[PDB]
Amino acid sequence: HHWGYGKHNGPEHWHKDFPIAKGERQSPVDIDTHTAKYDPSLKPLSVSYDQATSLRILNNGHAFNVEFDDSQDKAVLKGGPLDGTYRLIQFHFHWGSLDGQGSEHTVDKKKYAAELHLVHWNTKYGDFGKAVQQPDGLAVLGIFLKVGSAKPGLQKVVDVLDSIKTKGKSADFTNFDPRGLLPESLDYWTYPGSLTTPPLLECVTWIVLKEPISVSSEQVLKFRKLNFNGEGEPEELMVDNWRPAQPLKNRQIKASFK
Ligand SMILES: NS(=O)(=O)c1ccc(Nc2ncnc(Cl)c2[N+](=O)[O-])cc1
Ligand SMILES: [Zn+2]
Repeated sequence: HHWGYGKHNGPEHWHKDFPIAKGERQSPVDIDTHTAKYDPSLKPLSVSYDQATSLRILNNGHAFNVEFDDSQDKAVLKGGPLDGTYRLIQFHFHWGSLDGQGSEHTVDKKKYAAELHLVHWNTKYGDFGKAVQQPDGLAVLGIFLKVGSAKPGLQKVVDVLDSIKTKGKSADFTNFDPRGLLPESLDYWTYPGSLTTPPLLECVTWIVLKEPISVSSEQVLKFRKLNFNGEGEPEELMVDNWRPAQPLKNRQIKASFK
């Protein structure tokens, strides 16, 4: 009976195995755009993905991860609200059973169809496992998806999904360029938060882009054909794998833009 997204094991049950679920800096949150203060001391975000080396893609029974070789100084995030240098390790998405829901962060209570999380760890901690034990260990770049025009840079991911339908399947996935998933503008909101799945560690500087990317109805439909279950088990569609907004408590969301 491990955690997941259903009635019996979904977000509202997680605190029993993971008591930090009811912590002081949990994610995601609603971003109230009127209350986020513009901070002229914030820097432009620096996203340097030209040398990113993807290795594999994995269905882990909760989402799919595109994993990167983070053994060398390649794909890094810096500037913005960050001190120092954070190295890309993986990305994944959260999405809905319908276009009206699926994101984890919301914007003035608006839910997007999906949300992409590019996950990076602070190089001052040597690796991801050590980094997740620190309050400034991770920087997650969140990008909203809406349904409209197709995103050509996503199609390579969409096409491999039918090869990792069920929990525990993986496939080599080299030469994928995550620059093709970024919107034009790097305007963002930032706040201190946590992982949005167990173990729900309070180790993340969240950077949430204001500009969503558009994906087609056919692309998001293929996300929804994934399975939470493993091969030879009764089919449970991988949909609604998002955590709802959590209490903001004693936090300020900052805006990089007027
Ligand atoms: N949804 S989120 O907040 O972006 C988020 C949530 C959980 C994780 N967990 C991990 N991510 C990468 N590798 C490992 Cl090895 C783990 N892990 O902890 O298993 C990463 C990102
Ligand atoms: Zn995530």
